[PDB]
Amino acid sequence: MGRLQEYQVIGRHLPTEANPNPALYRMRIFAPNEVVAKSRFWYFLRGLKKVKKATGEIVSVNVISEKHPLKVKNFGIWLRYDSRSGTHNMYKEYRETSRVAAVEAMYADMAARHRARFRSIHILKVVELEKTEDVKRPYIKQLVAKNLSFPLPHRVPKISTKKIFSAKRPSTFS
Amino acid sequence: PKSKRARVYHLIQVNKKGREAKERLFSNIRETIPKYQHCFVFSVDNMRNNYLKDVRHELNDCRIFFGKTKLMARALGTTPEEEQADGLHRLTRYLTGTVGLLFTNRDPADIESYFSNLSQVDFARAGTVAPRTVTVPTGIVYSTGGEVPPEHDVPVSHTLEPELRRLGMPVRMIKGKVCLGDEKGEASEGYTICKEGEVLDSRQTRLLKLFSICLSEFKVSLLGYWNSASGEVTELEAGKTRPKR
RNA sequence: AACGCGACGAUACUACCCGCACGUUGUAGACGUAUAAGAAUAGGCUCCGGCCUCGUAUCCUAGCAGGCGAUUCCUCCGCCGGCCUCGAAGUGGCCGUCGGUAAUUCGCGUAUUGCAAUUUAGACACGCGCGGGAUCAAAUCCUUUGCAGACGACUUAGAUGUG
RNA sequence: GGGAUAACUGGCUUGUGGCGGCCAAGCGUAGCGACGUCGCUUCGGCUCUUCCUAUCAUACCGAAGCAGAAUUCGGUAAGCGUUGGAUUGUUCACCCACUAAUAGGGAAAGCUGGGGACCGUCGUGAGACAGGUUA
RNA sequence: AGCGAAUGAACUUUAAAUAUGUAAGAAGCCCUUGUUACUUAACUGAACGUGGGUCGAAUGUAUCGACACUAGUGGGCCAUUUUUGGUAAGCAGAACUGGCGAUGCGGGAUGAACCGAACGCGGGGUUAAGGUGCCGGAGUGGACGCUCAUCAGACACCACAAAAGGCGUUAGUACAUCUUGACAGCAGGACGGUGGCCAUGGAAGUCGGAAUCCGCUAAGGACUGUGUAACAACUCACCUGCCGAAUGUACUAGCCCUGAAAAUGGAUGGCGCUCAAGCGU
RNA sequence: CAUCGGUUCUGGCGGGGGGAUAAAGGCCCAGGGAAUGUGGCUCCUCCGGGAGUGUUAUAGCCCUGGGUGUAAUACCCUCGCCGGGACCGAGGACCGCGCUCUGCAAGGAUGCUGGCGUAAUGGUCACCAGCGACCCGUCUUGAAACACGGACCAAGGAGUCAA
Repeated sequence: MGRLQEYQVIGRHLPTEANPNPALYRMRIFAPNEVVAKSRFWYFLRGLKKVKKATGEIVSVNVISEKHPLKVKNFGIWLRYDSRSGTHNMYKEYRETSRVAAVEAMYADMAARHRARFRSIHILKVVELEKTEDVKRPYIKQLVAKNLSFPLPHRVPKISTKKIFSAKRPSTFS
Repeated sequence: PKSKRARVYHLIQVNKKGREAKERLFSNIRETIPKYQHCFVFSVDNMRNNYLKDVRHELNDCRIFFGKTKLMARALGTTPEEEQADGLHRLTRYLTGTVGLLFTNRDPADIESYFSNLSQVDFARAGTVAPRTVTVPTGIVYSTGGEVPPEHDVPVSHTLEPELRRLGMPVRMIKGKVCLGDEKGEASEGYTICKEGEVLDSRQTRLLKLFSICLSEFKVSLLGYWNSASGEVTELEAGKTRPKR
C-alpha cells in the first residue's frame, strides 16, 4: 500500500551491567517511511521477543533497493491474514519488477479479494522464483507462456473530460 | 467453483481396485513365467469374450492372462534390461491392443490345432459388417424376429416394448401383445434392422441381441509365442498383418 | 390541460396586407451564435488507389465599422420573378434579370476619440409614421324556447319567413 | 405513615413443547455444543369507503388407485364476489338452509343493547354516619 | 520468562499495561551545651535557648494569601471506561471523566445526546469535519481487483440468523487419483457352485428373516434399481478396449440470492447510477 | 500606468549535500550457467510450422568480481535568482536601527496621466433575482412537547411613602 521501500532495521536491548553486547536482532520491513519502519520493528519484536521500546535501541535503518529494477520477475509471497474465523496461510504469486511492487500489489489484492487490511496481514516470506516450473498459479503460468502475443479488443479511446460534445461517434478498434 | 454435477456415492459392496490389483497382476505373471515352457500371445479383436471362460476350463493345465495391455507388457519386460527371460521383450512387441497371454506346457502345434478348429457363433458388436439382412415380419412380433418359424416361437415379452421402441421399432401393445402395425399384419410393412454389407451400430446390435440373432463369429487368433528353452519368438499367420507396439 | 395543439369562417373602426423610417419599447443574455448521411464498435469508410486513436478538423476569414478611382477577374454573395419541390411543430433546388464582389497589383483618404473606458452595430416581438392596395363584422344585454335549470350556464327562436 | 416511580410497547409479531440421555463438525486442550432418536405427557350488534393476502369461490397449473363422476394436497394469482333466517329448549352458544362460496384482517371509529376521593366523629377481634368538602 | 536459578493467582531472579496516595528546603536538617517544676540510675533524654553550615528536579505563572461585608445558587438528562447484581431478552445500582444546561458557527438531506470548532465590525489567505455525476462549490480523477440483486448497494452492522439453505462467482487450505492412462463418455464383459438356508399358493440377487463363502478371475454384490405370478430381460457396482492431461472430495475467506411480510402513495434526501455515481485498499 | 512597502497564491532556473559516496544502466575485462534453446543438425511435415539434440555460432539471456567512476538520474534535505496575479497604503516636520552611501526598497504611498465635474459616484424607498431564516410571551421540566395569553389602535397601567 502507498509507496513502499524495503527497510533493514537492526535493533537491540539496551546494554545492562549483567548483559553487555546484546543480541542485535534484524528484520526486513515494508513501510512508507522510516518512522513507520521503526514502529513495525518494535511491534513485531514485542510479540516475538521480550524487548520493548523503552529498553530498546535502533542500531541502523537502511533502504534495500532492488538489484535489477529493469528485469521482469515472478514473485511468490507466503503470508498470513486473520479473519473473523482465525489466522490463515496463503501462498500467492505476483509478476512484477521489484519486491516493493510485488508487496504493494499483494496489499491491494488482499483488500480487494478478502477485505483484509494492513493491520491484519503478516508477510512471512517474499521470494523470487529463480526459474519457471516454480510457478504454480495458472494466471502467472499463462503470462510465462511461449511466444505470448495478444490483441487488445474493445479499446475505449481517451477523450478529455472537458470535451463534452463530439461531432463524430468514436471507434473502439485502435 | 460452484455449478458442478453431483457425483453419486453408490451404496455398493465392491470398490475400485487401483494400485493393489496392478501389483497383484505383476506378481501373478512374474511367478507364472518360470513354470511354463511356452508363452502364447493371442488376439480377440472385436469380440464379446464371454467364451474365454470355456477356454480356461478346456485348457486347465494352462494359464490365461487377460488384463491391461500396458500392465502385461511391462510385467513381461519391454526392454532387454528389465526383461525377465531371454527374448521376452520381443514378445511384448505383439502386445498392442485387446490381447491375452497363454502360458502352456504343450506342443505348440497342438495349440494351433485347438484354436483353429474352435468356432462359436456370437452376437455382432458394433463395427462388424452385416452378412445378412434381418427383417422383423409385419404383425405380431415374436421372441426371435422371424428366424425361428412363428409356429414354433412364442410372442415377445410385453415389458420389451419401451426398450424396442427406444431403439426405433414402431411397435404397440394390442391386447397385451406387442405388434408391428396390426395383429393381423396388414397395417404397415416390416422393420429392417440391418442391410447387406453395412456397418452396424450399437442400436442395431442391441436389437439383434434381444431377438437372440447371432450374426458374428467368436474365434481366437494366435499372433505368436515364445519358447523358454530357445528364448526365441516365432511368427504366426495372424501377426504379419497387425499393427505392432 | 379552464396558462396543450390543429384546421376553417367572418373580422366595423382601430388600422388588415405590402414597402421603408425610426423607436430615448421589451427580451434568463448575438458578436463567424457557420458545419444533416445511415449503421456497426469482436468493425467501418471509399473516388475501389486506399483510408480510420485524435473536430488541436472543414468552411469562411485582408479593405474609412471597411471610403474613392483604377489595374485585373468570371469567383462568391443578395433581391426579385418562372418551374418545381419541402407537412413530424412545413422549405430548399434549378434557371433568368439586376446589384455588389482583392484571385494579382497600385494611387489618393484616415491624424485631434489626444496613453484604456460595452468596438450603443444581431435576431425576434411590440409601437409610432408616411404611401400603395383591401374590407364594411360580430358577441352580449333584451324578448322567447324547455331537449335545460338552485342562480349562472345550456338547447332554441326573434330582420318578410315552411316566421 | 415514609422512600423510589406518571405507565407500557415500537425493524415488535407468525408453524412446528419442555426436561434428561446417546450421537455430534467444531471451539478448546475438562466445559459450550445443532439436526436426529430414545424416555414422560367489559362484551355483543350496526355500518359505509379503501387497502392487505395469510385465497372460501371463480381462471390456469403440479401431484395422488385420480377408471368416469366427485374430490384431496400443493403453486401463480386480490381481476371478480363472499347470503337469507334463527337467536323462541340445553350447552364447549350454533343450528336451518340457499349459494359458485357463504375466507381472514388493517385504517381503531362512533351509535346501540347487555352487563368517584379527602377530612371529621363514634367504634374497631368490625364497621357506622341525611357529618363536612371537592375535580 | 524460566524451572540447562531453587521451591511448587496461591513458584520466583526480574518484571508488564493501567490508573493512584504521600514528599521534594533557609516557613530546612543534624549536632551542641545552659536552664527547667517533665523524665532518667546519671548532665541523662524532651521542651525552652545559642552557634555552624550551590537556596538544592522539569515546565508554567494573565499574581498569592489573610480578614470583613454583599447578591444569585441547592436540580438533573445522556454517553465512555471500570465495577456489583439479574433476565429468555430487557435491565437496576455505584465511581471517574466528558457533553447539555448560560453557546452562536461548519458538516451528518432533517434533528436535545454525533464529528469539527468556539463568537466585536470588515478585507485577503489557509484549513478541519465532510465532500468533488446533477441538484451543489470542488474529479464522470488515477492504480489493482470484487459484485448483476424479480424494488442490489451506497456505513445501522444489533436482531431476524443457525453446526442454515444456493448445479452463483472469485481467491485459498488440506487430503486424494493420474502416460503403471486419472475425471467424463462410447463399445463390450458383469460368469460358476447356485432356483445358497428358512419361509411362502407362488418368491430363482431384487414381498420377507438370517448368514453372506468359495471358484474363474481382468472383474463381477449370495446383489443397487426397473421388471415377471415365478422366470426371463434390462440396469448399477466392478473390469477391459478406444480416447488423452489434468482431475476429485471436504473445508476456509470475500461479494451476490434466500434466510418472512401485512395493510392511504413514497423514498440510500431526490433524480438516477452496473469495467458504477456500488464494495476494499 | 510606473516605482515601492505589508500579506499571500502560483510558474520557471542556477548550485550544494546524503544514501550501497543511490540502486540501476552504456561501453570494456575475467569467469560460471541455463532455457520459454538462436544458429547448425535429424525426423515429421498441407502453403505454414512443429518435435528432438545441444550452450552462441548467422539472436540473445542469467549470475559473480573488476574498470570507466567521486558517471548520470530518481527520492530526501538544503543555498539562492528571475516571472505572473490578488488584497491592503494604517501614520503624518526631524529623531532610530541600518545599507549597496552625491544616496537608499532603512521607524506604514508616492510619481505621471485621462475622462467627468453632474445625479456621474453615492444614499433612501418599492420590486424582481440567488442564498439564508419556526410565532411571540408565560409556566413546567434535565429537556422538549402539551397547556395558558395574543382581532386591531390610542390613552392609563404596577418595588412608593413613613417609622
